[PDB]
Amino acid sequence: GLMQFTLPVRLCKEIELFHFDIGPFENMWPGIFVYMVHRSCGTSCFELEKLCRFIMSVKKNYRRVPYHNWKHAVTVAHCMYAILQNNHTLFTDLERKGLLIACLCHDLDHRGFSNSYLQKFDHPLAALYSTSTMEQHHFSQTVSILQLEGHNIFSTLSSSEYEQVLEIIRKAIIATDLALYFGNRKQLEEMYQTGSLNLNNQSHRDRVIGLMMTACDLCSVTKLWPVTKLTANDIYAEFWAEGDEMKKLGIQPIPMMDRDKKDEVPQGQLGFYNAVAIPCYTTLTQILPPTEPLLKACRDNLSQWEKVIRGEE
Ligand SMILES: Cn1ncc(C(=O)Nc2ccn3cc(-c4ccccc4)nc3n2)c1C(=O)N1CCC1
Ligand SMILES: [Mg+2]
Ligand SMILES: [Zn+2]
Repeated sequence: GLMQFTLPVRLCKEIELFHFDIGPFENMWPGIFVYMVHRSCGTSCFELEKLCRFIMSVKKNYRRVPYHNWKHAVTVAHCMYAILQNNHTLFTDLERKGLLIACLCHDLDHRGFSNSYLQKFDHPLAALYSTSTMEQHHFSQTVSILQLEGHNIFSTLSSSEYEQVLEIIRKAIIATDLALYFGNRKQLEEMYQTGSLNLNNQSHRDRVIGLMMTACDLCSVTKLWPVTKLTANDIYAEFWAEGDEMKKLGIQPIPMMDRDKKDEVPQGQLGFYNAVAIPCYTTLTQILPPTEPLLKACRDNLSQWEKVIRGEE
């Protein structure tokens, strides 16, 4: 009960900042997550025995893929932690509990392939879940882990609080489907500008939590340039593997996934920052002003990709 996690001084300070990198020491990541739950949620939110056993079962069910791995889960949970800490009074006790767990679980059992590859491969998951294929699977896997004996970190919630938290986690994980992001942000953009955005309207909170989930999911683009640049390698390593597997099905993949068109990566990243990342953190910054450092880091990194193209790096 009186057992805090404490981090070394450098981590204790940097962890509060949006651009924190969780480091290459895998065995520190669980403690970093528990640290973040204790400060964000309270030391009483979860039985430490059950949290520790939930965390390690979640770790076991991430695969050794170049990008959609246990490191990504913890990275995405830290971005959510930074947003929650910088927006203290905007979120219910239940939302803080649910969203850190949602981020940790949001890519459970990822195979390193897109929903489109599952559909063209004709994977059994594509027959079980026609849209948001992997994301419905990630929530499925989350519920399964929660139902393992001794792994139910929500056991001390009332029946209705339990149903609400699982509903927050389900919508949160589904929103990480980037196909749903475009319409979600357009709607949030209209609502913000016409002044109809109401955080007491549950349907409105849902859209805002969805944008937060997209923002955390993409948070690789908000780190310092050397972290962003080296993460890009992991991202493209998966894309090019998928491109190879498209060619094995007799389908020319999109250039993003074709390892023969590496040359075009700098222009492809430009399109992604302008079409997805900048709009995402701009709308987020309008709704939640203290998230501005994420938009600022994203712009710095846009400018770094512009420098790569101009041959300057
Ligand atoms: C992980 N994640 N999740 C979704 C996406 C995504 O769609 N990104 C893209 C989108 C469009 N592109 C096209 C080309 C491309 C490359 C070479 C040649 C021709 C075209 N490169 C692109 N990359 C990403 C991503 O890139 N990152 C960075 C942070 C998340
Ligand atoms: Mg995903
Ligand atoms: Zn993800």
